[PDB]
Amino acid sequence: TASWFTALTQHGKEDLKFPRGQGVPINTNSSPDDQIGYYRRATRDLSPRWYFYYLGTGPEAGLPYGANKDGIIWVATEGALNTPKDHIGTRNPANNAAIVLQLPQGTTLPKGFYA
Amino acid sequence: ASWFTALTQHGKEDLKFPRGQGVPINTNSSPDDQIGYYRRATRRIRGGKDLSPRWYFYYLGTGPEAGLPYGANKDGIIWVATEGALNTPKDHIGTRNPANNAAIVLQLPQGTTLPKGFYA
Amino acid sequence: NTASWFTALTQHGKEDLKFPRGQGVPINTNSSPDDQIGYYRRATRKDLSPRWYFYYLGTGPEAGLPYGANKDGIIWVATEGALNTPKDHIGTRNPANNAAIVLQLPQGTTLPKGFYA
Amino acid sequence: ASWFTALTQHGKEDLKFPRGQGVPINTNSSPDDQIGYYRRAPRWYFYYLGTGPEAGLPYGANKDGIIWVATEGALNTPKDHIGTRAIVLQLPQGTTLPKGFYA
Ligand SMILES: [Zn+2]
Ligand SMILES: [Zn+2]
Ligand SMILES: [Zn+2]
Ligand SMILES: [Zn+2]
Repeated sequence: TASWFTALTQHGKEDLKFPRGQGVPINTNSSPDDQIGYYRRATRDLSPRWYFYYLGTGPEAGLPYGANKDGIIWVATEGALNTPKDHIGTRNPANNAAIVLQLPQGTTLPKGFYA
Repeated sequence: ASWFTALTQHGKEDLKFPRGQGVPINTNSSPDDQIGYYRRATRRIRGGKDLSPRWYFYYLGTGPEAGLPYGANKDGIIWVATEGALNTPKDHIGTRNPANNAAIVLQLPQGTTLPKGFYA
Repeated sequence: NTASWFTALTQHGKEDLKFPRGQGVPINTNSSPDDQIGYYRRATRKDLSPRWYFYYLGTGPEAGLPYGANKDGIIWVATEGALNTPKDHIGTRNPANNAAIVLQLPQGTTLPKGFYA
Repeated sequence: ASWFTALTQHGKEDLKFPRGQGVPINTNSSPDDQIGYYRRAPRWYFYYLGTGPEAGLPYGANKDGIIWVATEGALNTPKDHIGTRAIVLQLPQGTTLPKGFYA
């Protein structure tokens, strides 16, 4: 599969993390109930790259929201529904290019993350 | 493909706009170009299920339904048009390169009456 | 058509394209003031809205026309301080190597009816 | 295979920048990434350090047709996460450009 958004690149030691309510990329064409998913760390070492996938999609579709697993953090905006977002799924690189991952301003990023 | 991202339908209500609303915002287009159709594309998850439909906007005379004139009744096709726009084919805008170029986020003027389950 | 560095100016109205002297050269920040001179060539493909493509002086389909030469479908533009020399170091665009640059005109450029930027 | 438009060379004075200046503006990039090189073909294409046709070249390598630029605070690391894809080559207001270069 492939993430619908671009990657947040890690530069320092601090892994990616977000306070509750923040972290979900901006996607004005999706419902408020969809604003829930996870970031997955992919290390090639190199600069770690965290790719966002909606709940129930991506390499960790079977995991419930909040399932503790290394390289997987969870985010959910106030008002989302704990349901698999099958109607979004993942992106196909041959069909769609990645969306520039943007976050609402006032979002707290760790040292070494920029958006 | 469409120049704009799809309006996904999260409810039972199909997409519809009052006259004068519904045309996406595109700064690289003239007022004579603010007219076109939305086309519904429905898919199935086949999870042991009809997924939420997505509506793609295409300009008049472009896209899959490039031959349909304005106002043409057809299932899965609705028509939007800003006042002052011209009822002519618009090949100078045409369609988009999906995986080659980029998709434009479908925006609408503040105050556009969106049905339930549509967001922008 | 397409062989130009810039996107087209589409004529949505009846009036042909024209500019007052000193206007009409597309914004190209990485180019000398001596380069700000060239012409627009109308391309027509029921008829569709005509599309006007910009080519620098001494380039494009009319690379042999001197500046100011009268020819239907060719209007001339030039910014204050441009040299009347062929811009051979700029040339045309190869769509296989470079994409077109969105045509932008300075704020306050006088445009005829049916021309937008 | 660059990201920014090339700085066209008008004349024969090759492209060069003082220390701290020369890196094109990229709002989609971190301050640690503001380092790279320009490759000549004439046009000068910018490539972030470790990407493009001269990826394996270390910063400061003295090869013909390659100049090095870097912003204050940048890290001498390969910027592979940026890679190679246009974007108008935009420099901060006040960048000392040689004769025959315009931005
Ligand atoms: Zn949705
Ligand atoms: Zn138009
Ligand atoms: Zn020049
Ligand atoms: Zn970076």
